[PDB]
Amino acid sequence: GTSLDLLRSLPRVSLANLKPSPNSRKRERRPRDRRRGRKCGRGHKGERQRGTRPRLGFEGGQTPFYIRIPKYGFNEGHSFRHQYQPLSLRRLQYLIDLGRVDPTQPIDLTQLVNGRGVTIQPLKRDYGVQLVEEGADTFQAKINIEVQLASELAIAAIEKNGGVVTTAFYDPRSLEILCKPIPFFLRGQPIPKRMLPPESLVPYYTDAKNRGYLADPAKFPEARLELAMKFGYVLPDITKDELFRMLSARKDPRQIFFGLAPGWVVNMADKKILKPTDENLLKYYSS
Amino acid sequence: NPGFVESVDEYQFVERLLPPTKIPEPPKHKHYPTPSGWQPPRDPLPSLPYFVRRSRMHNIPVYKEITHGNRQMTLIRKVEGDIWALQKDVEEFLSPLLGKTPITQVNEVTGTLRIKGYFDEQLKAWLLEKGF
Amino acid sequence: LTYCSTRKGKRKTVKSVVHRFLRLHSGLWLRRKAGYKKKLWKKSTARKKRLREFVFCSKTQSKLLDKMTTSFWKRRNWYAGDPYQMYHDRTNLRV
Amino acid sequence: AFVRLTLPPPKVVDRWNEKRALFGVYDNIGILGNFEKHPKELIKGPVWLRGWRGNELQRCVRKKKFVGNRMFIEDLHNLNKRISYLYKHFNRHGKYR
Amino acid sequence: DPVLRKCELRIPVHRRPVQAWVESLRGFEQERIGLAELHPDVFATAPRLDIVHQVAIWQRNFRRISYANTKTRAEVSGGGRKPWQQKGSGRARHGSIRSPLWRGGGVAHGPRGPTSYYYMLPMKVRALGLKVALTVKLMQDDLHIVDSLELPTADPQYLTELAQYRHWGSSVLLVDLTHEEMPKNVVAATSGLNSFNLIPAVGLNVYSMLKHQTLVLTLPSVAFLEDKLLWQDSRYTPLYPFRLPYSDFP
Ligand SMILES: [Mg+2]
Ligand SMILES: [Mg+2]
Ligand SMILES: [Mg+2]
Ligand SMILES: [Mg+2]
Ligand SMILES: [Mg+2]
Ligand SMILES: [Mg+2]
Repeated sequence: GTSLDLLRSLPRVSLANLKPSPNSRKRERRPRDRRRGRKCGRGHKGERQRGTRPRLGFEGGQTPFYIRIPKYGFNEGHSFRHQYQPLSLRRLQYLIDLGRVDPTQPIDLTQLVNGRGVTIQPLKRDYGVQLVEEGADTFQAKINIEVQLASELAIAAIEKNGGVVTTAFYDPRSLEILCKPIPFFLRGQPIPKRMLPPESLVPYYTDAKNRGYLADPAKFPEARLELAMKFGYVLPDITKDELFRMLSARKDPRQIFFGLAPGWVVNMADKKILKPTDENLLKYYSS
Repeated sequence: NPGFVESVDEYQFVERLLPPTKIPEPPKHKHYPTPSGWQPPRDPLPSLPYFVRRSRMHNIPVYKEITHGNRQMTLIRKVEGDIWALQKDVEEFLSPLLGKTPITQVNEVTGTLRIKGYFDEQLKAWLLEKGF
Repeated sequence: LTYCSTRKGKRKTVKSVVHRFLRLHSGLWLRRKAGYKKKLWKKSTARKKRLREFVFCSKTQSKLLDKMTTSFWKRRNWYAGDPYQMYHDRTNLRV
Repeated sequence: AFVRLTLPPPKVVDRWNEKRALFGVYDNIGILGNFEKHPKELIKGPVWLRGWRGNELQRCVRKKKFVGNRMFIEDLHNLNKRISYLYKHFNRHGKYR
Repeated sequence: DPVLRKCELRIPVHRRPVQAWVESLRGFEQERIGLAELHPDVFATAPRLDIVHQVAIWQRNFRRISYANTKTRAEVSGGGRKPWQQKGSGRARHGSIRSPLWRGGGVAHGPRGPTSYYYMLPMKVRALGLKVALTVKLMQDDLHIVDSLELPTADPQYLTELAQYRHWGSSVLLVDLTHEEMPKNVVAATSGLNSFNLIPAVGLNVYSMLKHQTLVLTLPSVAFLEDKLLWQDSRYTPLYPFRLPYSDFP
């Protein structure tokens, strides 16, 4: 624009002409002068001028406020409670529209992470993502998605458009590998197995109404229909759909990645995969 | 005999896992506005003196901000050309709603415009009409 | 408190605060009432009801409690089934 | 006060010697080099403060961790005494609580 | 045969490109041999001198380590005993001959040990500074795009006279694509010159551009610089260090 024309007229830019942005630096004040010297802002002789006032929270000898209030367990066990990041249907629809997630293929945590759709902190006790009903009315996509937790209304929205949603469990060690797979391959170790849910979480993941990954497949057809009746839509049949194979794809309950089995080694340097030939090893991984 | 057998066929799944470094360009849609609400810049470009560019995420750069805990403002950021012309248009567009001329700041060095009060939704719709 | 620790050079949390108060992400703090388990036989029915409640803290108490805890206790927590999910935010507040 | 009675000998500075001419080269090694090296790895100095900064108490404790076991007896005695003095100043004294 | 170059990357529709004369060094009069186009987003950014100030100061300060030191009253030799008793003497009260008040005593507030000044500016900010510096040289007519650095003779005098002939500055910075393949003739001529400096493309920095009056870029380096800087725009944040494998990044 016109600004660059000004440069042509003005003298050369050099190390003798530099200037900071105005107001970017304040002035630091030393106690030399009369305004800021003498008593130097500390007051008259006492404990505070000399520099030895009591600590924060001390009230002069009466029992302090933060210790006269009774103890109660608001934060008991906080470091052991499980955490799930929320993913709303507004956010999911937004991501598909801009092309940062590919709806043709199945969607799992790895694909969500790779598109910056979600940020996962395993060291802060994140165990995965839960689908949230907000934005359900305007969801107009057909997809295959796997999440750790789901809500009643969120499941309805996905399926009404002819899609599949399922709930799956990952352990702390597996979750770290899932989010950042490439650094694991650089280590040179075999892929580990996936542990089953703790005892308390077994009822949730073996229940059809939750779309669990360990529930009886025979009972799914009944559950899907009842949602259609309750929320007033017609249950579509996906077997007719051309993409039935994609929508039906599901991984083994002891598998982390779709096309890879426990016990394999990924040699990324020369694009090869190594498999063990020992019966004891094969039996261990397959169990 | 070695204990490992090497196969090259299954590496395709590993290739899927690789993450990208560049933001993908949005995909073409038959019907706009897109179900979320996103709408791409219109073609041909507007002929106004000032041009407003989009962010790396392909959104209109209008932001709500606060300071001191009680001062509410809205910001239009990536302006090229004559920033002063844009100020005149914003004052005319917003003046009837307020009942007074809005208070504004123009930053020529950073090419941004700052307005007192929250007017992000109206400005976003207003800019789309002009087709930036 | 410890402003600069020997081993890491960081501030330290006062753990007697963590055992007595709850912090909502907006900046509020919750507590109980002193004496809510003591000599209930000599307290009226209205007096006992007031004791059972959860109560908020003043501005000066909130300021002091913030200095005595580190940032880790001030983050966003996403607990499934949280019974305080609706109290972490403010609505219709002009201030 | 007393002042010089003669002018000091002149100082002549060569502004195009090798050190001055090539100052700054390779400060963009990462962005222009595909990020194989971080610019901090270009720094020369004490082992315990390469690519790191801290206050005096932090510097003293960091020095002990890196080379504390390879130090002379008397130097180590003084370092330990400095740490305890700085600990009591930064945790018990000052205007602001 | 004009040498015409086009930007490989996509120029924004609303921005017209900018151009400069291609030149050669084989002769004293081969000033113009071609015409070239330069991406507007690199060579036509806004003229921000505050950012140039920041990057220049970062370069100078992030390396600094000061070795100034002083002894406290604890580390000076001697000083253990109380000199005389509190009362009777009629002198001022004193407890050690090595306090700051005494001649030969310790220093109360002096420099302490080796100290570092390290800090890092955000990567996008440092990349932006390079674009602004390149823009400034072009708009002020201090940039000269060249096809190659080949020279007829290795005599240092020839290069100096050429700079006088074409109205160059007293100090010239010359950039070539890579260190290993730099032409033999150029290396011999520059090595004996204080003010004419030869560096590879990866060594370009804001500080050297300010120090040297005129910049000389070969065409292959222009494509090199354009690629790296424009990548910083339209990228994600890093999931992990960029040196690790990525789908589409070297
Ligand atoms: Mg000071
Ligand atoms: Mg988080
Ligand atoms: Mg002593
Ligand atoms: Mg003694
Ligand atoms: Mg004494
Ligand atoms: Mg001395």
